[PDB]
Amino acid sequence: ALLILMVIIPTIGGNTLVILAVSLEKKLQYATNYFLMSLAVADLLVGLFVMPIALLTIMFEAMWPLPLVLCPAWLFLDVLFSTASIWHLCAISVDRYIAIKKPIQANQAFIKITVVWLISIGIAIPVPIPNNITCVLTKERFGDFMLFGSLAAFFTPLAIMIVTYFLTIRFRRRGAEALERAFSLKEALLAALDALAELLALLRRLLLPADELAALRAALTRFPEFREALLALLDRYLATRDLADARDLVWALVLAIASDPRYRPAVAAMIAFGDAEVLRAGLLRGAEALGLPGGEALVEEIMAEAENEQRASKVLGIVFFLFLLMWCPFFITNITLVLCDSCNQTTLQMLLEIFVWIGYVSSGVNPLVYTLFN
Ligand SMILES: CN1Cc2cc(Cl)ccc2-n2c(nnc2[C@H]2CC[C@@H](Oc3ccccn3)CC2)C1
Repeated sequence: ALLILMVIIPTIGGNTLVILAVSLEKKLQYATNYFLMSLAVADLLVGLFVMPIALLTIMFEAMWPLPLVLCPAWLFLDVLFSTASIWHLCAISVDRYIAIKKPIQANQAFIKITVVWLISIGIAIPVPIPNNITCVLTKERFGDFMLFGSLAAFFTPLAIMIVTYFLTIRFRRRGAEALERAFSLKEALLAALDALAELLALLRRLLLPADELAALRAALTRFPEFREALLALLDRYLATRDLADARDLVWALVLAIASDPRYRPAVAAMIAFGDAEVLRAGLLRGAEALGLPGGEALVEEIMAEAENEQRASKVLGIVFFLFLLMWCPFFITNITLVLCDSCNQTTLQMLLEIFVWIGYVSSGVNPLVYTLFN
């Protein structure tokens, strides 16, 4: 009977590998990777404080053979660790959404980790509040908890998590499409790129502006990296009366925007979704139009950065999908036995025993996803 005894080691090993890699290599200390280390330590703590004695309870026939002092402490630890594990993914999703949506100050982590850990602690507080002790957390004494704690641990995070998770993808998709149409060789490119990015409307104004030319020149001077190449391209486009001149002007402007460290993460995220070939062709056309002899080494850097954003999204989606596939049955049945009229208690309690053990296996699979997708 070594089936579950051995599984403990992969969980702890994968969690401690994530603990060490983020704090040692220094090549992977991105903003989200700090949340990954908190999730890793949370899943490492369940390896030594949840799995061993819970599986030892099997030999005791659901009885507590240890000192009775720590039993409420153990239940508190279990609830705290599950809540932290879910809320860390929730925090990752909401952080990604808020960073992509409003990168003005994000571009220019311990506090967020403390916030989520304190929230989980304040979620798990009520648990401390002849015959022998039997820690099974009976539905009678812990009645309101089985509903409220389950709602606050699974349903409350899963609502926002799903939305925030997609909210980020939405922005990428918005750009992807807008950018593909901008590289499709009509003045519909700007009308969509304006909403995709959020100066952009000034380009559609050009396709004209008698007094907005000063503002346009000021905006062009607002990008020092492109310097006066953008201004020269704008003057040429004004002289050449749009046609292909406006096309290479907007291509150069998009390349310069992707060059700015303010919009670079968002634009790389949008590029992550899409054919990734038409976008490269358009960016290369912009680089050629912009002069900029080092342009190729920059557009290739942009495309390399875009792949990174994409890679992350994939590794994240999988983890989330697993979380949803594995934890959901347990929390679904944990509400069924609270509200019933003829449901046999044994028939629902048998499935809860396997379902609670199923949810904890997700601790040892998140590092596996990273290792496989690295
Ligand atoms: C005998 N034991 C089975 C059990 C085994 C293992 Cl290995 C872990 C936990 C339990 N076990 C028991 N009773 N409870 C639990 C926990 C703790 C409460 C949790 O409920 C939650 C969890 C998070 C948020 C809200 N409620 C269900 C899992 C009875």
